[PDB]
Amino acid sequence: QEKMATNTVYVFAKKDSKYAYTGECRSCLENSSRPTSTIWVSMLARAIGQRIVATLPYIKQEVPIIIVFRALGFVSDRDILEHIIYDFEDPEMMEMVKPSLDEAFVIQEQNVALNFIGSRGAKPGVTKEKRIKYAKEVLQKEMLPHVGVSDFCETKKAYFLGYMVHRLLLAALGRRELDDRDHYGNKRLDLAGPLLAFLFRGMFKNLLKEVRIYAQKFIDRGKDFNLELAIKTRIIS
Amino acid sequence: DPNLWTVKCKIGEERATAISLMRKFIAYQFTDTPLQIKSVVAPEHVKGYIYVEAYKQTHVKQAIEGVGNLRLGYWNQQMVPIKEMTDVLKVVKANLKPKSWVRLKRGIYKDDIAQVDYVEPSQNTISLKMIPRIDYDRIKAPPQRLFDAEKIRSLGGDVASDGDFLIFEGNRYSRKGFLFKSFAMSAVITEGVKPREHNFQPGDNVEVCEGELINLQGKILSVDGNKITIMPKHEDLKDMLEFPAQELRKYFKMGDHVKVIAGRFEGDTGLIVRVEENFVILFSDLTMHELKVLPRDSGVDVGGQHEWGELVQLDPQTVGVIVRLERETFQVLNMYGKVVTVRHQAVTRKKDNRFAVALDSEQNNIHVKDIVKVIDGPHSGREGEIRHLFRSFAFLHCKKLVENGGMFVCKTRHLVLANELIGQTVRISQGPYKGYIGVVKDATESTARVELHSTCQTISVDRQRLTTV
Amino acid sequence: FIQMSVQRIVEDAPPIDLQAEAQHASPPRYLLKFEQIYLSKPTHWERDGAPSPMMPNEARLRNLTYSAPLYVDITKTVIKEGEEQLQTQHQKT
Amino acid sequence: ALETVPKDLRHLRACLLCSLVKTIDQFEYDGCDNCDAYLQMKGNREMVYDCTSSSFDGIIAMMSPEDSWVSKWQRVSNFKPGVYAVSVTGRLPQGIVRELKSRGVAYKSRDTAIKT
Amino acid sequence: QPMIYICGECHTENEIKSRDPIRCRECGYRIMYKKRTKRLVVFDAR
Ligand SMILES: [Zn+2]
Repeated sequence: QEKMATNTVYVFAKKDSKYAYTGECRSCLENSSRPTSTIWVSMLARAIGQRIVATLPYIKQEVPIIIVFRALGFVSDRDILEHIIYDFEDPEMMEMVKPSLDEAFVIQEQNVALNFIGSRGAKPGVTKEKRIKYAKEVLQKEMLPHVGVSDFCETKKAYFLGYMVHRLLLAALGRRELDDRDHYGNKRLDLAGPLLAFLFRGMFKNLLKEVRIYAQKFIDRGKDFNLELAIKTRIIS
Repeated sequence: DPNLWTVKCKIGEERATAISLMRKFIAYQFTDTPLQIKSVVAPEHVKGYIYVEAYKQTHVKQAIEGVGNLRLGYWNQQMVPIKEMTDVLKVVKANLKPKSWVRLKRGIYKDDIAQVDYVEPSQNTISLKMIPRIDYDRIKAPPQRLFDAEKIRSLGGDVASDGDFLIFEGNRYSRKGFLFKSFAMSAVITEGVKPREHNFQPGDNVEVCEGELINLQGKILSVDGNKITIMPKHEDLKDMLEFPAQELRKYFKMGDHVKVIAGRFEGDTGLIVRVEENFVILFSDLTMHELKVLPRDSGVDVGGQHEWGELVQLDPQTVGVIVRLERETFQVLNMYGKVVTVRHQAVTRKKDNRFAVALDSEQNNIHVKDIVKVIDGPHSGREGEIRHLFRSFAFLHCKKLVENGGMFVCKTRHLVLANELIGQTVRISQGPYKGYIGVVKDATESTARVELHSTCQTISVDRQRLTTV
Repeated sequence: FIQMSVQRIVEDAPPIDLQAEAQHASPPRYLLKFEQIYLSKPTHWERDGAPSPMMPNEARLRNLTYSAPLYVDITKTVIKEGEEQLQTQHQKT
Repeated sequence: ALETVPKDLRHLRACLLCSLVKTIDQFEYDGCDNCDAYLQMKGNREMVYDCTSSSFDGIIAMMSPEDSWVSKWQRVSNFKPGVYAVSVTGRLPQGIVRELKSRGVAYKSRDTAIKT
Repeated sequence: QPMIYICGECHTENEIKSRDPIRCRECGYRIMYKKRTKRLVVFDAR
């Protein structure tokens, strides 16, 4: 079974949409239980014009990228621009990056950006400190799993996301060209190995979530339990 | 005041949920994690979910944490509305006579007509007078028949005689050939047996029996179960009124067609000639034999010994069925198909064998109550219900037959309940296909089709050309 | 797949720790962690004879499933009270 | 306390006076947890069979009757927390009711059912 | 009546009656082939 390659940045340009260019990188850890968490970094198609948004998994609305960086932990602006435009002597990049910068000059610290993301989340927290934790969890695990999920991977995620934005800007300026969807370099083949892995992982999780139920049903009364009876050998086979 | 919140629970385990929440409340009532809820309700008849009394939904969620039985109500809670909270704790909680007749709902005695020998004052059961359907523990490692106490004493088993009274086979009580055993009132059918209620249908003419509206007659527009709110359109009245069922009766001027809805006669039709106080008399369409029935809807001769449709012995050899009642005589349809007139005392009442079995024209077993078609003899083409069987004779009833009150008699054998070469390895010994081995599929007087073993083809040859193996 | 991916899938699953219904009167748990998957060659017979390897042609003829049983060894470690830890390991589960 | 709470589902009986639902073991061993001083069914099984009910509808785990509208509708706010019955079928004999009224306790029925 | 069968493994003609488990009296092998029939077969050489 063919599929689009994972952990790679693709800059596309769909014809009829509110935004002209869009950069996606569907991401997967080394065969983790989480599915392909696809993140799009997009640019609007025309005031000021050409703002850059990044629709995020488990987020209902698009979020401007600078707010994403401030939520990720970069208070300043020079530091954020150091992760997107790698050479400051190129003013053409700045002229297109400032329309997105001036969109978000009302967020200046990490927590307000976390609140902004949490308000747009699928599960909006009722208090501020709940949205903070929800958006922090989303940034920690949902966004860009392949670059790392650990205590401190903010710098690496910021570097990769700034690279994604830089890739989008390169396609917008025409310095590079749009990636081809039918290019079988961008495709991957799911053979017996990967397919059986994907399906066995789900069935194994289902087996565990019934061993757990049997264990609960015996430990609520607290007498004892038997793992031999707990294991349901039928499900996997 | 706090409010009630629905929490979904495990089915059949709602009382135990309230007990576990009360133990959890008392176990943590002095600790730093208190249950801030006020009460827990698990009703007697509400199955599937319980109620939590609290000022907040968050108090309910933090109180039901750790309870697995409520885990399908853990994420979201639904509040019982304010006007409906008293509906939570709100609790809610003729037709049968002595010597009347009912039908038992279960058993081998299911659907059998049974007389109510005794009504128990505690209203739990009724003693029922039946005729047993037993093999006397001989066949067991059936039609109704009179209880032979000598036979059950001969066969033995669970038997205890006390004169005519006898206890047998699971405390089955019998006396003088009949059964007298208590069965539950919930286990019997009390109405419609005919060995309160209301039945009104749009289109019927009804009369008002009482009220200032008395003696209005009109036709039914609509119907409800009790207060019918029968909406009659009365003669000369364009308005619709409302009447409860109890205020109405089914009226009918003489000359209209009527149907008998329930009774001994039910299914029969006729024109009502005369209407009496509550009495209504009519002539059937099948036969002109008279009928007298109640307005909502006897059958026994003067003297009470006999009744229409009963089997009688005319002389030592001849049986018949009574088909007309006269003041001194009966008209009896004899087993030969002739109708004779006899004085009431000149015939004897014959014990009917409700469990009789016979063979029809196709050797099917036929029984009383069976529907049969007549395929030979005088009544060929008719259809009827078997009412009685005797030797080679069957007395049948068909309501469409007006003659003899629907009764007629047929012989049981006039009733019905409503090659060699094939597969033989042959060898064509003559002709163009000579020497081929095949199997005969079809065969006639003249030719035969042969499935050839060699080719993919079945061909037909003469039988004079074939030679078997 | 059957060499390393099944191993990594069976090992990266988090252990499950499970408590009672938060109290009994006015609750300890266990871990039950398992690893080191084992896989054997296809076998065929059940309670009628000593189990024997499945020929693929026999599977085709008898409409069997030419499958192989996989085994794990589990280590359930349980703490209740008094700070005494006992772990029981069940091989070839 | 936990002594009021029934131990199992078998032979649950509601009181005739305050609709307290306990098992027959707890009525035999503890009496009534609210008004045994007015009834004295502890130390007597026949007093329990005369003063408790075999037919009840609905249970209420009354945890805080001081702030419960259900305790206002069921008139059990001045009592102790415990397991209560909504509808109780049964009645005390006239000797017990007259003896309670001589001690100033008029017997209000807990049969709050809508009988047809 | 006899309905002699053939073991798939050891090729042993072994008697089996109706309504018996498919078993070979040696080698425990559980796949049986029936026999060649006795009735006449006539094949054209075409
Ligand atoms: Zn009491």
